Amino acid sequence: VTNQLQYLHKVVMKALWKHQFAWPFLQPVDAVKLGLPDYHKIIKQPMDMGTIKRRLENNYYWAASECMQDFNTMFTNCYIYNKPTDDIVLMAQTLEKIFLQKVASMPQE
Repeated sequence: VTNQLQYLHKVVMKALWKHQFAWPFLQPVDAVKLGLPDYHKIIKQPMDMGTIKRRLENNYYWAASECMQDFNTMFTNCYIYNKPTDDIVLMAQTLEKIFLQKVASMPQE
């Protein structure tokens, strides 16, 4: 635990988890369900908010920047994999703006 990881858990994750556009990101991408047989060929480090949440709950992270990189990977995966016109891209962008706004007020340490 750091004060920063606390803030990521209580402020950042809280605000994104309950957001109306969060639902595609709450669990790992299931490439079979979604009919995306090339997903895991393109995206080599899958990430999702449930995994990040579990990691915060279980004190997996050593530093805030580690959890921040996982959020980033999650969004980046979406931008890389999806078509520019896919609605999921706009959902991701919306959530990432919240993430950045909240991170701008995270404490030092």
